[PDB]
Amino acid sequence: QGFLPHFQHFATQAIHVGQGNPTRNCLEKAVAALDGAKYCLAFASGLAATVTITHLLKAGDQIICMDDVYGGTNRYFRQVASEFGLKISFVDCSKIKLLEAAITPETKLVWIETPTNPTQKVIDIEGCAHIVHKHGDIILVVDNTFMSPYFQRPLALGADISMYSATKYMNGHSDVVMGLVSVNCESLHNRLRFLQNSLGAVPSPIDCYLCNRGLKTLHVRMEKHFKNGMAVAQFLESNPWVEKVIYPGLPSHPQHELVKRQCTGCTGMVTFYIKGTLQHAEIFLKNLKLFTLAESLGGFESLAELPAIMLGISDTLIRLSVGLEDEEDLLEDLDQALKAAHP
Amino acid sequence: QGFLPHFQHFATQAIHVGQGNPTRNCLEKAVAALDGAKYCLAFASGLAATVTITHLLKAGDQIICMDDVYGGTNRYFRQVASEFGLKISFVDCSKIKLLEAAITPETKLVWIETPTNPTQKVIDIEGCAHIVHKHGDIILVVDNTFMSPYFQRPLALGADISMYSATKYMNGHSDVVMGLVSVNCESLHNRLRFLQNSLGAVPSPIDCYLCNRGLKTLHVRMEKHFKNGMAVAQFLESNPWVEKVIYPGLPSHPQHELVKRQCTGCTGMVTFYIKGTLQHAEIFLKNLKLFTLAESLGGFESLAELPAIMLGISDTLIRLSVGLEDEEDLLEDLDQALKAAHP
Amino acid sequence: QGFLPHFQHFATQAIHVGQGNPTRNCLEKAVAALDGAKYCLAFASGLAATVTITHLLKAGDQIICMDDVYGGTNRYFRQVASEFGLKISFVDCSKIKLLEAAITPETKLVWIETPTNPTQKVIDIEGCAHIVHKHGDIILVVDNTFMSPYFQRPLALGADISMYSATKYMNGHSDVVMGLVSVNCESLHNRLRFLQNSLGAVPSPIDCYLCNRGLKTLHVRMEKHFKNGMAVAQFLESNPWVEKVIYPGLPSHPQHELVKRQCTGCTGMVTFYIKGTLQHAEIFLKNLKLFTLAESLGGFESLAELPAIMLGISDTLIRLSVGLEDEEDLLEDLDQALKAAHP
Amino acid sequence: QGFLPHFQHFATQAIHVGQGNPTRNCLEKAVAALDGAKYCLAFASGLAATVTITHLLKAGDQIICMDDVYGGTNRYFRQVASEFGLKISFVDCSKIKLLEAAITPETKLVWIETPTNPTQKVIDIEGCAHIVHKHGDIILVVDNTFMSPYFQRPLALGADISMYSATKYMNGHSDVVMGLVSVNCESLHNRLRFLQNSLGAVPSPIDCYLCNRGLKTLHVRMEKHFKNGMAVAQFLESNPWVEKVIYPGLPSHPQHELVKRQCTGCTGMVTFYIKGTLQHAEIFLKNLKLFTLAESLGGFESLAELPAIMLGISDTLIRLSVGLEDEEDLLEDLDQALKAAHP
Repeated sequence: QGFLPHFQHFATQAIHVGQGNPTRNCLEKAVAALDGAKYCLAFASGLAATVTITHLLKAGDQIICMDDVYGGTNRYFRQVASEFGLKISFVDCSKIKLLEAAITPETKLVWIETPTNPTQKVIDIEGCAHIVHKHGDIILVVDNTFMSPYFQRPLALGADISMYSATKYMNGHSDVVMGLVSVNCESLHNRLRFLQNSLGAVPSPIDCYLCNRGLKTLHVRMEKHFKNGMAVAQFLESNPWVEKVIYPGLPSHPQHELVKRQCTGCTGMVTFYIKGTLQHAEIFLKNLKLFTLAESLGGFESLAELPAIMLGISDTLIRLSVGLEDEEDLLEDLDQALKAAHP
Repeated sequence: QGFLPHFQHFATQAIHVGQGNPTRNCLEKAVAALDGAKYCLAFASGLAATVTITHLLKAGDQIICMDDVYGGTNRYFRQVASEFGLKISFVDCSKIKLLEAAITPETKLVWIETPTNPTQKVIDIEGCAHIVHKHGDIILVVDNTFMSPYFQRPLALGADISMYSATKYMNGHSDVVMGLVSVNCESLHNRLRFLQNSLGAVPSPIDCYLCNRGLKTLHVRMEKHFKNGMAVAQFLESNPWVEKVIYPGLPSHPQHELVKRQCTGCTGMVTFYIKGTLQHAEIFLKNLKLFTLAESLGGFESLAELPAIMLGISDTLIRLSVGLEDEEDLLEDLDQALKAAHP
Repeated sequence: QGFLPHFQHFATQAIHVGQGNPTRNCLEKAVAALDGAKYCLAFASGLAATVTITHLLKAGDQIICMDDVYGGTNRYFRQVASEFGLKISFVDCSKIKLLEAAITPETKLVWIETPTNPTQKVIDIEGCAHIVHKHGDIILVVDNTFMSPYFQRPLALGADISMYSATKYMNGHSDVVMGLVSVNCESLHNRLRFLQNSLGAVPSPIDCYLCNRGLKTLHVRMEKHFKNGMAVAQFLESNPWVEKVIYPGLPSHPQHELVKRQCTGCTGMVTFYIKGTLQHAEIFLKNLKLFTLAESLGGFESLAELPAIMLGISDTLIRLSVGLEDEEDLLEDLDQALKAAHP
Repeated sequence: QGFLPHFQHFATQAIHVGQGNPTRNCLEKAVAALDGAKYCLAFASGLAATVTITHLLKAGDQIICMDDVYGGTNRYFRQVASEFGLKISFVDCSKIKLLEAAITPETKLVWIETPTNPTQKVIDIEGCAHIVHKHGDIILVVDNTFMSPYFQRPLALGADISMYSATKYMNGHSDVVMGLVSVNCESLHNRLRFLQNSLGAVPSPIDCYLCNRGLKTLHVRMEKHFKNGMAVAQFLESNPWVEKVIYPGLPSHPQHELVKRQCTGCTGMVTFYIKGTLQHAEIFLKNLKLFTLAESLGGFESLAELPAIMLGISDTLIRLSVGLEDEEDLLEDLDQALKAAHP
C-alpha cells in the first residue's frame, strides 16, 4: 500500500556494484549507488564521519542541529563545536517554521536525524531542504542511520549529504563500524575526499570488506524487520494494556502521511507506552522471554528497553528493536509479558 | 499459495538456538531444530555425510537410489558401493510403483534427492516412506540440499534421515562446506555419532561457526529466492520465446499438487526450454548481461547454465539459479537476451 | 651444534610456494614442498587422514602400529580395524628387533609415531624403513605431528607416507583442523587422491586458507618453542626437586644420538618427574602462575599437565608444552612452584 | 651485539596481557605494556593518531618535525598544520644542536621518526628529550613505526609519547590498519582519551582483535627480520658490486653507537648503493627472482625498491625490506642479480 515505491535496482546494485584502495573504493562505489548518490566517502565511524563533515566549516560558522532531547547525542556536536571553534544551535526541526527562524547569517550547516530516538518524530526533509536552500550557501545533512538507504534516500529529497553510520550491530552482531558519507555535489566530494585522506579517520580493508559483504542482504533483512515491526506495532496498539504506540508504519502516527511520501517503509523500531506505572513497565520487561533487554538496536534479535532507567522520558515508555524472529513468537512473547504485568 | 504452512518457530530457532566440542554442538542443536529432529550430526561435506550414512550398512547389503539421469551423481554412490562392497541399484523413484518392484531382501537403504537436477522431477517423500517402511528393516534417506530445511522437512514426511549438504556457494560465496545429518531414531543417532567421532570426517570449529551464522538469515534469503524464482518462472512461461517452463511453484509443473502438500515453498532454480535450436540457446546465454554464466547454484547472484554443453539433455534446456537481485532487472535481462536470440 | 642441518628453503617455500580447487591445491603444493614430498593430500582431520590411509588396504591385510601405551590412541586404529575388516597388531617399535618379528605375510602397513606421547621414546624411522622395505610390498607411515615438517622429514628417512595432523591449537588457538598426507610414490598418490575425492573427508576453502596462512611462520614459531623447550628442559634437570627429565634435546635422553641424526631440533614438549609423591606433583601444578593447566599441546602459551589424573603412568610424571613466552619468566614460574612443592 | 638487552617480559605480556568497549581495551592494555607505558589509546590509523596528537595543541602553537627529506611525509603535518591553524617547522633533528636553535616560545610539540626513511639517519631520542624538556612546557613524540616496540622503547628514553602505527602490511599481508598511542603522563592520557572518544577516529572491534593477535608473534618475527637483515647487510657490504651499505646493525653505520644504546636490535630494512649507474640499479631490480619489487615494507616477503623512480635521491640507492625467508636463498638471489647487473 501507501509508501514511496522502493528505490529501483537497490538489491541489484548492492550485490553487483563493485564486485583506501580497492576494498574501500568498491565499498564506496556501491554505497554511492544505494544512496542514489554520485559519490561516497567511508570513515572509521559515523562520529568520525560527522566530525569530518563539520571540518568543512570555518571558525565562526554556525551549525544548527535537530534537537535530540531524550536521545543521547547533542553532547557530541557541542564538544565538536567547542573545539574547532564553531557556534552550535540546537533547534527542534519537527516544526519547519522553527528552522526558518533559527537560520542565522552564520548558519552554514543544518544537521537532521529522522526519525528521532526514541520518540520517533519524523522531520520533513524536503521541507527543511527548501527552507535551507532558499537563502545563501548552506549545507543540509541528514543522518539516515535510523532508516538506512533502503527505506530513505535523503539526497533525493533535497539533502546535500546523506550520512549512514553503521555500528557493530546489524549484519548480525557483526563488529563492523563504519561512517558512510554520500553526496552528488562536485566540490563537496572533493573537499571531503581531501579531508578523508588528510586526517586518516579511515576504515581498514577488513571493515570495508565486511561492510560491503553485509550490504548484499540489506534489502531482505530490512524487509523482515519491517514486516515484524508492523505486526508488533499493530498487536500492541490493539492491546488493552498499551496506552499508546508510536510507529511510523501505522496510520495512527502523527506523521504517517509525511512518512508515506518520504520513506519506502519502516525499521523494526517500535515504541509504545504500557498502561500503568513504572512498576508495570518493570513487570513487563522482566517477563519477556524471547525479547532481549538491551540498550542497543539492530541485531537479528528482538530487543527491549525502558529508556527511563536505561523532566525525563515518561517512565512508562518502551522502545523495541524488532529483529528477524518468527512474527508469531514475537507477539506471543509480548502478549505473555503484558498479561503478567497486569494479573 | 496452497503450500504447507511455514514451519513454526524456524526463524526464532535459527537465531536463538545455541547462542568434537562447542561450536559444532551448537550448530547441531540448531540444525536439529530446523529439521524438526531430535538430533543432527555435522560432517566435513555432504559427500562425507553420505559415505557415513552408507557405513550404517555392511557388505552384502543393497541400496536404492533415485536415478539421477542428467545430474552428476550416480558415479559417486557407485564408487562408494564398489568399495565397502555394497550392492547398489538405481530407480526412477518418481514412479512409486517402480520402487516397490526394486525392494529386495538385502535392501536396507533408500536414498532420495528431490527435486531432481536439473529436470526437477519431484519424489513423494511420504509415498516412498510408506512403501519402504511397509516391509522389513530399511532406512529412507532424503537429500534435502535442493530445498533446504526451510521449504522441506523430510523427517516430518516419513523419512528416517534428512541430509542437508551445503557447498561453498550459499550465504553469498561463503566458502563454508558442510554436511548436516538430522535424525530422530535413537539407535540411528548413536551409530551415526560413533561413526562421526571414530572416523574423523568432521568440520573445523570455524566452519561450524560460519555455517551457524548463515543459518540466521536462511529464511529471509530463501524467501527472496522463492519470490524472484516465481517471478522469473511466470515471466518466461508467458514469453513468446519459451517452449515451456519447469518450476515447482507454477501450477503447470506436472507434480505441482505433490509440491504444495510436501513443501512450504520453492528454491530459485528455474528450468526452461528456449524456443528454437541449440544455437538460439547459445545466443540467449551470450546476450545475458545481468545473469552470470556458471555451473554452480545458490549464490546471491543469479546464474544461467546450458547443461547440454557444461541419450543427452535437450540442447534447448536452460537452468537458472535465481539470486536476490531486483525482480524487475532480472525480468528485463532475460527479456533482452530472449529478444536478442530472435531477430 | 649436533642435529641434522635444517631443511633448505623451508621458510622460503612456506612463504612463496603457491602464493578442492585453488585454495586446497596451493595448500597441498606448499605442504608437499615442506615435507620434501612430491605430492600432498589434505583431509578434514588427522584422523580422517589416517582412515583414508587405511582404506588403502583390503580386508584381511594386517596393520602394525607403534604401541601407544600411556598415550590416547590405539582405541582408534582398533575401531578402524574392526569396521572395514582388518587385522591390527600393536608392537613397541622402540625395539627395531620387535618390528622385524611381528611382520606377518599379511602386514601391508606399519604406522609409527615419534616421539611418543608423553614418554617421548624416539623410534628409529630409518631403521624401521629398511626392516619394512626389506621384504614384500608394505607401507611405512610416520605421524610427524609431534615434530612437524620443520624438525622432522620422514619421507627423506625412508618413510612412504609422512602424515601431519594439525589440531585447533597451534597457529595461536587458531581453530583450524587439518589432515595432511604427503608422499613421493606415483600410485600411492593416485590411489589416495581418488579416495580423497571419492569419500569427501575434505577441508573447507577457509581451513585451507587459514592453515596455509599459518605455515608462513611455522619456522619462527617452532624455533622459539625449541629455544624455550631446551632452556626449560635444562633448568629442570639441574633442579634439586626434579628426579628426571626426558627431552630429546638433552644429551641425557636415552636416544639423544638417534635424535641428532633424524631431527633438526625439538618441540617445546618437555616431560619430567618431580621428586616426591603425587601429592607433590599436586602442589607444584597448583602453584604455577604463568604456565596453564591444560591437557592439550601447541599454543603460544606454556601448558602443564599431570597425565596420572588428566599399571598407570607414574603419578610423579609431568608433561609441559612450552610456548612462546619469555624464557626468563618461564623458568622463574617453574622455580617458584617447585620451591612451593617443597617448603 | 652490544645493543640494549631485550625488554623484560615482552613476549609474555604480548601473549598473556588481556587474554569503545572490550576488544579495544585489551589491545590497549597489551600495547601499553609492550611500550613500557601506563596507558595506550588505539586509533583508526597511525595518521589518525598523529592528527589526534596535534589536537593537544591550539591555534598559534608551533611544532617541530624531524625533516623527512626523501620520505613521503611532510606534506601531511603541513596539511594538518595549515588546517587547525598551527605553526609547523622542519628540522634535521639528527643534528641536536640544530634542534636547540629551532626551539621557540610557541614551540609545544616535537615530532621525531627514527630511523629515517629511506636514508636511515638515527635521532638520539634521549638527547632531544633533554633538549626539549630543558626549557618550557613541550611534548616530545616519537613515531616508533620503523622499529616496533620490540626494538625500541621511546618512553624509556625520555619521550613523552610513543606512537606506533601499523599498516595493512605486517603480520603477513593482514589488512589491519591501526594507530597506537602509548603514554605515561596522567593529564596527557586523559586529554588523549577525551579526544579519542569525542571525535570517533577509532578502530573497529575486529581490527583490535586482529591487531592484538599479531602482537603475539611480533617478537619471533622481528627476530627473524633482524637476523635476515643482518645477513643481507653484511653480504652486500662485502660484495664487489656494492658501493656502500646503510644498516643500523652494522658497525659501519655512522650512528652505530647510538643505535646500540637506544635499540635492542634492528628491522629488516637494509639500504645500499649499487656500484655503477642508474642503469645498473635497473638491471639489478629486473634480475631479482626471490625479492619482490614493491614500495611498501613489512611483509613476510622480501621486497626491493629503487626510490629514485618510485635535489633527488641517488639513482643508485636501493632499499630492501627483508622478509622471513631462508637467509641462504636471499643471499643467492641478491648475488645472482648483482652479478647479472655486471657482465
